[PDB]
Amino acid sequence: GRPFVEMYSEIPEIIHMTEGRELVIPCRVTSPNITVTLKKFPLDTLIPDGKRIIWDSRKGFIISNATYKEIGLLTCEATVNGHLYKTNYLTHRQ
Amino acid sequence: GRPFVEMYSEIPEIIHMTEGRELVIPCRVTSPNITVTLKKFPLDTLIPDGKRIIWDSRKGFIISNATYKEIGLLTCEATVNGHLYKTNYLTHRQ
Amino acid sequence: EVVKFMDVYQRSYCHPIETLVDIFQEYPDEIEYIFKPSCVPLMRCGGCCNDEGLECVPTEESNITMQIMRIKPHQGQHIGEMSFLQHNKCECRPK
Amino acid sequence: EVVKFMDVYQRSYCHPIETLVDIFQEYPDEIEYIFKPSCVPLMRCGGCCNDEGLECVPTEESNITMQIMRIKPHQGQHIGEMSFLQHNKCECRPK
Repeated sequence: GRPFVEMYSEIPEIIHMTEGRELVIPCRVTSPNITVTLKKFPLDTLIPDGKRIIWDSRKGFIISNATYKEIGLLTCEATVNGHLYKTNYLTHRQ
Repeated sequence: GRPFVEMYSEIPEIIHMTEGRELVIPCRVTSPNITVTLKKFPLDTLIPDGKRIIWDSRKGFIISNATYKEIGLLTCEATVNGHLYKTNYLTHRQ
Repeated sequence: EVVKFMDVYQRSYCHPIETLVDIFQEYPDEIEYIFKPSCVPLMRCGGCCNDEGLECVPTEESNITMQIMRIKPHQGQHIGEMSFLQHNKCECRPK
Repeated sequence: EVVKFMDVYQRSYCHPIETLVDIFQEYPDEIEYIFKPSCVPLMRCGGCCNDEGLECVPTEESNITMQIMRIKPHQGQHIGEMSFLQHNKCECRPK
């Protein structure tokens, strides 16, 4: 079954954020070993580096000091059992 | 052989005109029986009615009282021996 | 190594072309809302008439409804259905 | 048929879109000429950033040369080759 706790596939779910402050993409998964990818639309992949961007299967993605490059439609993807899932969020500054 | 006296395929030849006054599309042919068609970019076909629009294998098309629906890229087309030929004219109202 | 006049001409000539229109200008009344996206893709008349006396305008229209999100500050964010104006036929006419 | 939010959003988002640009704006120097066509089709950044602080701008450019007809008042008219600016990549940035 579904790897993501809350799944927003049609309408992204809003996420108010603040430039310079932390931002959290709520795509938490049902298990610690589920591999999740973070994509920015149009075309970009956010790479957790352990610092500015951090993964936490229980929270989601944690971006410290959210820049302009993160205001937008962000999508989390996880493939469980040959199946691809994705939840979308739309960050709205201010 | 070629039905056109003056052959303008690449660059349309200009034809200064005057709205309301007469306009003549100089696409004269080498025979009085050759059947020529006049079209206006991009969706139009000018039909000679014997009145406002008149055909004359020796002059070309004669439009009396040229409206705005004639300012543009006009083209004469004729098919001779399974071959379609065309000359383009560009009407420029000063 | 250059675009042929004819191409340049037929491609530029007045016709219905996809335009990205700002939702506000269309609905300059709901300024208490913030839309997402702030602009939408609509077919609109565009191109040149190549004669200053003429202007490219619509001769045939229709509406299109799109799912737009409105964010009323410090409050809900719901998906509303919006209708927009589209140009199906364009024509060069005297200004 | 309603256009789903996702489509509207992706389709409207800041990207290079074909725009029909008036030649005079590009060359506001040759006002002694009359061009044909008067406007040309160019790839330009367009669309929304959906954030008043951001603006959609080009992050990669290139030129394109086309055959434009210039008519000199009363004294003939020739086919000149004009170079125009095109936007290859657009990006939402802070104004």
